[PDB]
Amino acid sequence: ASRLYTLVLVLQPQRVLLGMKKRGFGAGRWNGFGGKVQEGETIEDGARRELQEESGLTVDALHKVGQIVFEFVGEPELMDVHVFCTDSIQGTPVESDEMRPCWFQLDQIPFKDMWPDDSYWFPLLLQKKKFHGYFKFQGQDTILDYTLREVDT
Ligand SMILES: Nc1nc(NC2CC2)cc(-c2cccc(Cl)c2Cl)n1
Repeated sequence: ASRLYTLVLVLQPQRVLLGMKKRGFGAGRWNGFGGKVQEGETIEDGARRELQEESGLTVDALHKVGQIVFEFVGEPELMDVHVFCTDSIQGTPVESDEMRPCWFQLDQIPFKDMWPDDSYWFPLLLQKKKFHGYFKFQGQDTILDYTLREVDT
């Protein structure tokens, strides 16, 4: 059993857009835009919806770059996160209060205040790779094990 999620990274050559989650699961961490995919909606439609809802941005196209499965030890349900990137945004970020948006220079990505897994997979988005990942967590802060299967693009 798994629950499906999306994550969208607005990635330009000089910078990336991240959001800080203000409350709920992952509050206090910079991340892409995303959330749970709903019954009856395709993964890409859910990615677009979450991007709109959280940042007020629409996009012409999304591109799939990766999938990551997360296991929390002791919990039966896996998280299955589909990761997309875009540089085709319409509008300018609108600050919700699920997320606080902020652009970051690519050599100033705030890894210490991101989910720990991002330190492993996020550089793959800069390194011309698509990937499938699996991370075993013990609580929220501790990676016990991970795997990454990567292909150069
Ligand atoms: N970068 C990153 N890393 C994550 N690490 C998993 C241990 C939590 C989870 C998420 C994420 C993605 C989409 C929706 C939601 Cl709720 C989340 Cl939490 N993002």
